[PDB]
Amino acid sequence: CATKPAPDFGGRWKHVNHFDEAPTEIPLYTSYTYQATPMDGTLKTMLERWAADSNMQLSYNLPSDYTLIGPVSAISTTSVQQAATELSAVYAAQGVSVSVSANKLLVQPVP
Amino acid sequence: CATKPAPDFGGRWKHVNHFDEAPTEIPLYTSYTYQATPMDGTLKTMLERWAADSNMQLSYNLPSDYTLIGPVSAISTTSVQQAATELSAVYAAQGVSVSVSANKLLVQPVP
Amino acid sequence: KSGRRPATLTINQGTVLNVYVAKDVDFSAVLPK
Amino acid sequence: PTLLERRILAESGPVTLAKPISNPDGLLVRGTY
Amino acid sequence: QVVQEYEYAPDRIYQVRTGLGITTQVELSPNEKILDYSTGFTGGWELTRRENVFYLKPKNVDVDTNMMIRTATHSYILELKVVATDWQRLEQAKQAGVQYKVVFTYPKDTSFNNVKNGPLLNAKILKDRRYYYDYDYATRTKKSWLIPSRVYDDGKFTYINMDLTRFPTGNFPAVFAREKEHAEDFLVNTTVEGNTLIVHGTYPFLVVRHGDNVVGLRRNKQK
Amino acid sequence: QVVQEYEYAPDRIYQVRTGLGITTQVELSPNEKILDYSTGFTGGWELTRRENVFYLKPKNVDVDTNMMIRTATHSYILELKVVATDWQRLEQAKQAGVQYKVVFTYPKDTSFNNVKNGPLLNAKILKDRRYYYDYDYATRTKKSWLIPSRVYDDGKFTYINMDLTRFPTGNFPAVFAREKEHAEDFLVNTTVEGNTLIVHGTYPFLVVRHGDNVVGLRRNKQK
Amino acid sequence: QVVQEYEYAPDRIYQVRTGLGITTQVELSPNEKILDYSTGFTGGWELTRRENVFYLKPKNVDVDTNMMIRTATHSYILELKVVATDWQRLEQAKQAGVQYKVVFTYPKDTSFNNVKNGPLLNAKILKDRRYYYDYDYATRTKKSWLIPSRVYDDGKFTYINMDLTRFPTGNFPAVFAREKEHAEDFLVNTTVEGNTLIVHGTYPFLVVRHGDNVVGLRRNKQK
Amino acid sequence: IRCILETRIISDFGGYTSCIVTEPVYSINGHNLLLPKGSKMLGQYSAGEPTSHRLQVVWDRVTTPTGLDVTLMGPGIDTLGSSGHPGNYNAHWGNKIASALF
Repeated sequence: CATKPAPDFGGRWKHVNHFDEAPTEIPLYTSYTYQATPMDGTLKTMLERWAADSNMQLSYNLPSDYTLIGPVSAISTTSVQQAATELSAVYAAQGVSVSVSANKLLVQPVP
Repeated sequence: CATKPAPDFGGRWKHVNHFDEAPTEIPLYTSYTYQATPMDGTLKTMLERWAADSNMQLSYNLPSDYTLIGPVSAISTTSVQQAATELSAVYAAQGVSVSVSANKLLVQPVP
Repeated sequence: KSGRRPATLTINQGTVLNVYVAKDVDFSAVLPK
Repeated sequence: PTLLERRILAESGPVTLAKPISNPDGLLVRGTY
Repeated sequence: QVVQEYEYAPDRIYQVRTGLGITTQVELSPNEKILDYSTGFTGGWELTRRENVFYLKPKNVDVDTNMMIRTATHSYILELKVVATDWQRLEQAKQAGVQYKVVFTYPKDTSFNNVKNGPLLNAKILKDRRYYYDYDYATRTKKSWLIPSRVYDDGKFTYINMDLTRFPTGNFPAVFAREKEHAEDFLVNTTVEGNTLIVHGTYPFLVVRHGDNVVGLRRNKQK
Repeated sequence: QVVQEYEYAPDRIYQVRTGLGITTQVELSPNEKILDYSTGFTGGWELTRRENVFYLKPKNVDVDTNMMIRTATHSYILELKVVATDWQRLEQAKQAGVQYKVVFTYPKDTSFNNVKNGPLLNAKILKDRRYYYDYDYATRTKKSWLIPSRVYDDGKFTYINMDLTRFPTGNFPAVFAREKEHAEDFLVNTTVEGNTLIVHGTYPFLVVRHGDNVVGLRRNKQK
Repeated sequence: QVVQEYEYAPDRIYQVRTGLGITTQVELSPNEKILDYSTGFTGGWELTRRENVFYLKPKNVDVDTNMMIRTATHSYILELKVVATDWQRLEQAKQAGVQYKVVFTYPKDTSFNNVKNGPLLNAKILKDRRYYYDYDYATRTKKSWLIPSRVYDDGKFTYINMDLTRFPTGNFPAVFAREKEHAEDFLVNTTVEGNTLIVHGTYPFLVVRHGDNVVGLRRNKQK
Repeated sequence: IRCILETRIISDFGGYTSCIVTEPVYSINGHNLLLPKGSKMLGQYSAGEPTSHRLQVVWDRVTTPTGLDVTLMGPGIDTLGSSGHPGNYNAHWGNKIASALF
């Protein structure tokens, strides 16, 4: 009928201040990785935040907008040219070509 | 049903004011021992507090930072040159060379 | 005499409590500008 | 009178606050054991 | 210049510059009660108080004096001056250098300063924040209007987003949180921006309720 | 010079220098109640009191006198002067040598002085302090968010550090202490700096609780 | 020009221009209580207050001053002027630039502005709104006067229309709503325009009652 | 404000409590950190006969690690929002019987 006390510990007594054996290399100077979040829904809203997060201009010259699909979630590059190449390989069935004219992004149909 | 009193002592009656037989030598002039605490996590934060606790300058010239590993916890020297030698023997697999140019520490890759 | 003793209720020393604030507190004279 | 000579003449439940803590180097605060 | 702020430091001489037909108010802290005050040359200054504010005005051209206010824990030494007395147009007292209002700012102790980049809650995706897009959902009904559209977090706030379940206008839930899968849930602080429900803090489980129908939300474990 | 501190010694003549249109306050101790006071030449000094502070101002050019304050356990002999009387600008009374405020500092007895190097609690590792990095932990769950990252002490404070269990934002415990392993725990005084929980005093065991889950902390014995 | 609105910003100098035989009222917010106020050169301004409004009028030709109002959470610095004093015709004080009324508009905080095209409820069919014409009805009696003529919605309001059941003049129901087909119904907010009953919000089921006779309304599922 | 209790409350005489805050508490819209992670909330309760199996504490001061001293009015609630903190009721029938049986 008495009062149940607080919980009590118990175990192995591992030691806290433990050095490891693998020298994990923490980078100091991290660049910007062009990638595809699930938040930005369509292709236009993803390229509006690649141009904003890199100080470039977006010239979206398509009459309609496409949503993001499965194979878009594999682009992870610190280079804008290699990310625009991997993007245009995905949206090749709809005639979408994305290229960089050295200061801005161009979204035009394929010739 | 009565009241439980205070605890009472009991034992052997050893004597308090006891001289020993080993003349333990207490040092008077203690220098600074270069060693590796568990608190400073990475290699850069350990050398920022060796330079601060010895009035030297740190020139960390690596693009990335390494965490402290197991064999780092054996350096205990009152000499900066013998501690930078034992450190560079540990981080030889990653191309890290630490030396002292007589007034400052240099962290550069190995030639 | 033993009917004059009240009952107790204890709350142990680790239990996660929770506090409902019931009036507004203005921190604007503290936060850096 | 004038303009200068006239101005001489014609004129003759609880509260909830969040303040910074005061002198913490010598404070024995409410709640030490 | 016109409304001047001073920073409170102990035993500092604060200069208050007044004009002849102009009220100047000094405003102390609302926290402490004013014990007493005394100005030299009392018959040359018409000053009244309302619980922390002193409305000062001089009475003659040379009434320069001090005034000392002593509250429960602060002590002020004001240095009263008269700088505009001959003005006809009220812009001339501005240029002479009167002070309409005086307020005191109170810093915290410098031992806590030994212990900023925009707001902490920003519903957009920032350049320099780390996000975690790995969340699940579990519910009885297959296609419900209570299933969130997108759930993620920035390490400090969990951003539940529900702006694609468009049809029922009354579809907005109450979000709880839970430490295990079938433990007892507890309360979180939430702020909302449109259709995004933002939960203050990252949790292992979130529980989303709208009456008899409930949707759980597991954060998957970092592999 | 302007605000002057005096050190209280029994039967010392303290000089208070006033000006003609300037209040000077003397501030006694807040501890003791003022019994009585009497100044010579009463009709040349307008002085009022508010429970420990006397606001002094003269009335004519030659009103030099003494004033004696007698509290319950202290006795003051003030030597009132008039040093600035002809000033037109209030900076001229500063240079003449008036005193806006007078406060008394009260030392302790010199028999206790027969019985400093920075602060006692410093979370960094200092050059000249001895640290003890030998602590264990024991808990039921293998990988918990309640396990401390680093635990050490400087002989006077135990520095529990928890800044690598990054994920749960509500992970901050209540630290107790214990004299044996499975004895009954008691209370400690704690201060915190960021994610470091600092416990006032070194103990054989520390107990870390966050509800139903608990982590013990043994200090290992000095070999 | 004659009735002037100011936007409230903290520590701004608001100019109030008065005339010699003309009341000017300033109108503060009805929400907060006025603590205190003080104008310089009090004997040149006849001003009275009624709980948030100050009726100002000067008394002589050169009474230019400030006035400071301090409420519980706002602080106003008014800059009182005299601009018309010699007028015989009251149109001459209009052209001189007096202000009959002064009112303050209070914006919300700019952190909420980071979070318009006509009215939201428009019973006509607009060019740029999406409508959903797919609704059913179920009732016991075959030809009733309680069956709606046309039911549709614009995504935000459900427009029940009953203007072809012309005969019974007392045919106007009370509309409820329901989440399942035979669940328990609840309450909605309704506004009405003629014979159109407009329900605030889109629901899966609507229930239409006039006593003992009832008509259900299913919204069919989007294929 | 979620806090975890530090002083074991026993409803006999009515005294003073202290709980350590466990989760940081932000603004109304999250732009600022108001109460940091390790603050102490300070409260007090009153003696009474515990008819209901809950205790009623009025928490009325927080002292933050960043050097603040707030004086809010917060009644203590359950972890789901019910008014009053639940406890472990104990009518002492071990001592009431043994003093009058023997």
